[PDB]
Amino acid sequence: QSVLTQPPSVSAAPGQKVTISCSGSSSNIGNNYVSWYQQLPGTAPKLLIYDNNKRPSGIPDRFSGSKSGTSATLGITGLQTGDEADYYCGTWDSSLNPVFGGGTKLEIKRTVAAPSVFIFPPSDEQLKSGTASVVCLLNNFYPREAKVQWKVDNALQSGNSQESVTEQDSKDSTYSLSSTLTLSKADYEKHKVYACEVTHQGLSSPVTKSFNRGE
Amino acid sequence: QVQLQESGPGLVKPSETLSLTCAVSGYSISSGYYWGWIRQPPGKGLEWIGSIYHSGSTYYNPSLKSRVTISVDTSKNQFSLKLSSVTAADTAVYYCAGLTQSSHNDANWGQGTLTTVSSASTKGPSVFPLAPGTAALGCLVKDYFPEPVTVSWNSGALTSGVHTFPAVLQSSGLYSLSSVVTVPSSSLGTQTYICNVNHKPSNTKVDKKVEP
Repeated sequence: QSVLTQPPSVSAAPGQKVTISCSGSSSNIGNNYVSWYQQLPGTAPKLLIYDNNKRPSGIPDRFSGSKSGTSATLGITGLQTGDEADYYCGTWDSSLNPVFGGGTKLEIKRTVAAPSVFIFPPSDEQLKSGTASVVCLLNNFYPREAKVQWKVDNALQSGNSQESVTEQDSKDSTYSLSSTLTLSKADYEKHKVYACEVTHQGLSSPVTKSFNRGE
Repeated sequence: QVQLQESGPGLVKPSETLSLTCAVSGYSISSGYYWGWIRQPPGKGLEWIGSIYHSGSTYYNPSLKSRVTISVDTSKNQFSLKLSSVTAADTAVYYCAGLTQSSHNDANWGQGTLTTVSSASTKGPSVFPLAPGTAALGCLVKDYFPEPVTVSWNSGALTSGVHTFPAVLQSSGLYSLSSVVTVPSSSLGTQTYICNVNHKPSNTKVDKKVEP
C-alpha cells in the first residue's frame, strides 16, 4: 500500500519537539504537494498539513510542515499526551493519484510506573458452557515491556495464553495489558491454584496475584 | 456539520463482490468536488482505491481498476464502492472521503468500516463478566467473528479508567477481547456497571451487568 518511507516510530517527552520525515522520489514528493495526517487510535486520518506547510482551520501552530527535494518533514512542538497517534504523509504520484507513507507511531516518554495487577477467575456462566478463561490485568504501567507468567498448581504454563496491550493512554501515557489463560472445564476442575506472576522494571521484585478455584 | 458514514462492517467470502455505501449528511452529494475511497489493511498504512469527480469522471488505482466501480446515487445522497472478486488481500478498513468544494483544502472522512474477506463465517460473541481502594472489573467478549466489536460502559456515561484491549485471534479461528474499568471499591455496592457490546457483523448487541 505504502509508497513513501517514514520511520516506524519516534518518541520524546511532553513539552519537547519531534520531527517525522517522509522520503519519496522525484516523481512523487519531488513534483507534488505533501499532506500530513494524524490517526488517533480507532479513528479516521485527520488532516494536519496540506500544500507542504499550510494548516487547515482548527489545527494549532504546534504542527508544521516543510518539503525539500524528494523529502518532507512534519514538526510537532510542545508535545502533549494527546498527541500519541500514528502520523502519515501523503502526496501525488507521476499520474496525479494519491499515495501515502507507511505511518510513524509517536510515543510519549514518561516516568517509570509499575502496573497494578488483578486476576479474574472464570465466571460461573462461562463454566456452565464448558470452558474456563482466567484473565490477568496489568493496569497503567510504563514502559511497555512486561512479562506475565501463568502457573497452575505451580506448573508453569507455556503456550496456553494470549495477551494484548492497549495503545498509550491519551492522558497518562501508560499502557495496560490483558492476558487470558484458557482451559477446558474438566482441566480447570483438576487444579486448585491459579496464579499470574508479573515482572516489570517498576517492580523491585515480581508481583503474583492468585486464587484457589472455588474458594 | 458535514458527516460521512460507511455502511456497516462485516465479512465477504473469497471471489464474491464487496459492496459498501457512504451516506453524506449536511451536504448535497451532487455539489461535491469529488467523493472516493481509501483503505487501510490491518497494521498497515493507507491505500487509495479511487475517486469520482463532480463531472461523473472516475479515476481508480491502476492495480485495482479492473475490479473497482464507484458511483453516486443522488436520491439517497450516497456514493458506493463495489470491489469484485475479492480475496483475503482486500481485508482492510475502508474509509469514504470527499472534498466538498474545489476551493476547500480539507476533505471530510467517514469513520471507516472493517471488511474481512474469509471463508470463515459470522459468529456473534458470548459476553462474560470479569467480576470485581480501587477495584477492577470488566467484560470478556468471547468467540466472535469477524472483527470488530465495540464496548462502552454505562451507555457511555463511564469513560474514565476504561481500557478496551485489542482482540486476539484464538486457535479456533474466533476472536476474544476484554474491556476493563477501574472504579472506587466503595461504589461496588451502589453503582451499577454494565458493559455495552455491539458486534455489528452479526447484529449482536448485549448489555451485560457486572456484579461483585
